Amino acid sequence: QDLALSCGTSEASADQDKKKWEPDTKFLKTGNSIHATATYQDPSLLSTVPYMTARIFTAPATYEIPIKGDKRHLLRLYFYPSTYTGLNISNSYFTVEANDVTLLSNFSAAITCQALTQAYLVKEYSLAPTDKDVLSIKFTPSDKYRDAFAFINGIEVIQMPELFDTAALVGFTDQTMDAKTANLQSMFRLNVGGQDIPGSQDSGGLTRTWYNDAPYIFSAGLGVTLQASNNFRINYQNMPVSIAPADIYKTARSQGPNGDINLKSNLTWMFQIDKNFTYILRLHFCEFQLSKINQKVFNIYINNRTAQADTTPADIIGWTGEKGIPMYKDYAIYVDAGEEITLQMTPSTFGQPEYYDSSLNGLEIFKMDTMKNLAGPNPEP
Amino acid sequence: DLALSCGTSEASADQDKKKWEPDTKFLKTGNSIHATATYQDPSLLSTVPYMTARIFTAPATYEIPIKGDKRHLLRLYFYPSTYTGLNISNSYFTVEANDVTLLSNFSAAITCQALTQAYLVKEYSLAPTDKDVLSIKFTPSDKYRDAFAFINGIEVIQMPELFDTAALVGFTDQTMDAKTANLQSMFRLNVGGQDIPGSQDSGGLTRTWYNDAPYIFSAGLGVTLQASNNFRINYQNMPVSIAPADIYKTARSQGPNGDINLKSNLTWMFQIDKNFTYILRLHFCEFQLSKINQKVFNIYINNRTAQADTTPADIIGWTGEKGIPMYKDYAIYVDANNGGEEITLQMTPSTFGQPEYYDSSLNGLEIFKMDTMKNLAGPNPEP
Ligand SMILES: *[C@@H]1O[C@H](CO)[C@@H](O[C@@H]2O[C@H](CO)[C@@H](O)[C@H](O)[C@H]2NC(C)=O)[C@H](O)[C@H]1NC(C)=O
Ligand SMILES: *[C@@H]1O[C@H](CO)[C@@H](O[C@@H]2O[C@H](CO)[C@@H](O)[C@H](O)[C@H]2NC(C)=O)[C@H](O)[C@H]1NC(C)=O
Ligand SMILES: *[C@@H]1O[C@H](CO)[C@@H](O)[C@H](O)[C@H]1NC(C)=O
Ligand SMILES: *[C@@H]1O[C@H](CO)[C@@H](O)[C@H](O)[C@H]1NC(C)=O
Ligand SMILES: *[C@@H]1O[C@H](CO)[C@@H](O)[C@H](O)[C@H]1NC(C)=O
Ligand SMILES: *[C@@H]1O[C@H](CO)[C@@H](O)[C@H](O)[C@H]1NC(C)=O
Ligand SMILES: *[C@@H]1O[C@H](CO)[C@@H](O)[C@H](O)[C@H]1NC(C)=O
Repeated sequence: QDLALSCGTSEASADQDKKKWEPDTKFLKTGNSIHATATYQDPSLLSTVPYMTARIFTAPATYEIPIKGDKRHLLRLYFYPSTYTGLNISNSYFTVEANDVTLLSNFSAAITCQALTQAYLVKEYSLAPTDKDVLSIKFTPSDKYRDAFAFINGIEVIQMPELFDTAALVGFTDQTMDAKTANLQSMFRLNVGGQDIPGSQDSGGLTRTWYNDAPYIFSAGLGVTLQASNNFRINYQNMPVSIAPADIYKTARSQGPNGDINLKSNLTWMFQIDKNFTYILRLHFCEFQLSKINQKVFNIYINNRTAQADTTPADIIGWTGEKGIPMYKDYAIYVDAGEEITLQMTPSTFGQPEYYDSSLNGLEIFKMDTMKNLAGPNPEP
Repeated sequence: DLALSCGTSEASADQDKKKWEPDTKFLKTGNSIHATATYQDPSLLSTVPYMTARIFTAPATYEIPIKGDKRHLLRLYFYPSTYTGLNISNSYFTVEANDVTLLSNFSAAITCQALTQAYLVKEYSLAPTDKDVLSIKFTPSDKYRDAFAFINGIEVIQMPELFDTAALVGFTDQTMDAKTANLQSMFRLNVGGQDIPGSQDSGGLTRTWYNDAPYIFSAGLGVTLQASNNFRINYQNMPVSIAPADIYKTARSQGPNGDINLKSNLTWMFQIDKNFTYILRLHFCEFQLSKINQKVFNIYINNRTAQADTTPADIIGWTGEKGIPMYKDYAIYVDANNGGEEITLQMTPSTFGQPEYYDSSLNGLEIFKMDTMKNLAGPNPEP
């Protein structure tokens, strides 16, 4: 049932990553709308597909997408804020609903793009099984602003495995958060210590993009990036390959070879998020240089609270049992009053490890829905 | 989509601008052997992927990340030549792909010798298995101690669900479902037209469509037809992945003499594997006539009825307009009392409804083997 719809097109198209797109026409169910073309092509666009073409809604409109009601789905909304049909994009405020889940509300693509110094947006969601064979995507211009309108450049609907289970609540002992039936928004997805991974190289056929993590490091010093040897094989064992592609686990960011400096600092990532949501941090690990337990043992903190410390710090081989075996660990945190998530790691002195270091291979951050809502406020410029 | 040239360590490209990459990072099992052939047959269209092979002396498995809900095209390339320190005629092995048996006791040397070709490409369409890994397992025969397995190239390509139902030959108004079937591509023909390389195939599937003349059994090659310059094939709602436009721009017909056409069947014959159900996909497009009841013809498969009597074939009658392409699927179980090892396709004009012409035509032809008990493996041919 997978779809890649470029809205506002009339023939097939393909982007710079060879992904094939088709017109959205046969899936638009209610309302009126016209095709529109952007008046300015930003040089930061990796492709004109699907960004340069849009469908404009000056009144509510609904898509109906056939899906398997028993399955989880990825939903991607592509937005390219430009001048369409002579309208000022600053008047665009609208709501997007996927069945009973609110994804966006008073959403301003123009404001959101300006705050991120970015010409385009991709909003990605993982929707729990609906038990309905139709996914209704409804666009509603705001009733609070006069001249408000909605727009969309591309829509992707991708069936995906149930890759979410439970997550350990940070700072609490033996408290878990269940995400098995949660609706999630992908906030960030990083190949830590490695290059961007395009969707064409993603596993599971999910065409996820994994970005390099360097822009999110806020500690002084970016550590030391590592790469597995030539033809090193990642031994997934019973972990589904859909969790993350092999190239995620073939690279990592570490603190470095000097244990004394490592003991005096935290490797620190920071991320801007929306307040009043619980977030899941999925940390991907794979040891490809060391071989034994108690060689590399490190503490991990999330928002200044403990996620592996004290007498149970992180040790990849301790968790996996053998070098080359990949793994992930899910942690949960409720964020209220700030609006950023900080991830920190530093060596542990517990148990006298051979080295004083820390490492991480990949990172994903998901927002969990609260009463069927994932929509946050627009950022400040 | 993946094109693995087995036994290589660097990326390569063939004669049709297809890029290939080494297979090593997808191989799960160790202690394989890689070898380069010591003789390059001049009939090879390219040294890629044929001239390099991987050899297995024990069961070996490739693990290829896939999307579980997708149907996939799977191609296996074999070049039974001389490799240093190996006897290729000793090779008998099994190939399975996610619980589907593709080959068993397979001898690439014997198969190549019977076909009088130096290389082999086996192509399969694998139904969704709802797993994110395609496990391709090569098992040397446990009947022969010195038997080993080998492979030169592997292709895995996502493909749409291009198969639905098929009309059962010889029975009226009875259908066969192939939506979830595993298929082997047996023949793929551009009827009346030139070879179409994979680079010119539709839907990114890089299928090759071959001219059909070698398979004509009837006395007389009929008359080939070609559409006018820039003739527009109007697919409408038929997916373009079904077949490229040039398939529908050529056809083979019986000819302009309706009196002679009524006295004979235009006949193709194909060698296949006994004890299997086969689907014949007949591709049609009328690019000369414009009205219903102008060309009306009977079609027979294995001397049995597939559109005859009061429901014969009429392209415009099916399509409604010239220039629109289409296909019809017919299914037949071939055993000892149904042709043995052969499929025969026959067409002749119909006398029902008094058509304006007495002719028949066909634009393309694909033959697929359906799996039985998750098995597609047949015996080796006879020298
Ligand atoms: C719709 O979104 C706009 C933009 O975020 C909101 O307007 C801003 O409100 C914040 C906080 O009240 C101010 O700091 C900004 O200066 C405002 N910007 C603009 C351009 O107005 C607005 O409140 C939202 N409307 C609703 C109904 O939620
Ligand atoms: C494996 O395949 C070989 C090759 O087809 C089989 O050997 C042939 O068997 C046929 C039928 O009896 C004979 O006519 C040929 O002379 C044989 N050729 C050779 C080279 O032996 C063999 O029987 C198959 N083995 C199994 C276990 O199925
Ligand atoms: C765009 O809309 C905003 C709405 O606040 C307005 O201030 C601005 O003048 C508009 N720009 C143009 C070019 O009309
Ligand atoms: C965030 O939570 C505070 C505390 O209850 C509440 O006052 C505020 O309205 C919330 N903001 C949003 C956007 O939900
Ligand atoms: C690491 O971060 C935690 C939480 O922010 C802090 O308590 C600790 O002192 C830091 N450790 C080092 C070595 O900076
Ligand atoms: C074909 O089917 C018949 C009938 O069951 C069986 O006896 C025979 O062994 C089969 N032959 C082959 C080559 O599969
Ligand atoms: C055409 O083929 C059918 C099926 O084999 C046969 O019954 C018929 O006699 C043939 N017609 C001619 C004219 O040979």
